[PDB]
Amino acid sequence: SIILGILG
Repeated sequence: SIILGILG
């Protein structure tokens, strides 16, 4: 995830 910075 681009928003989270983790898990893609």
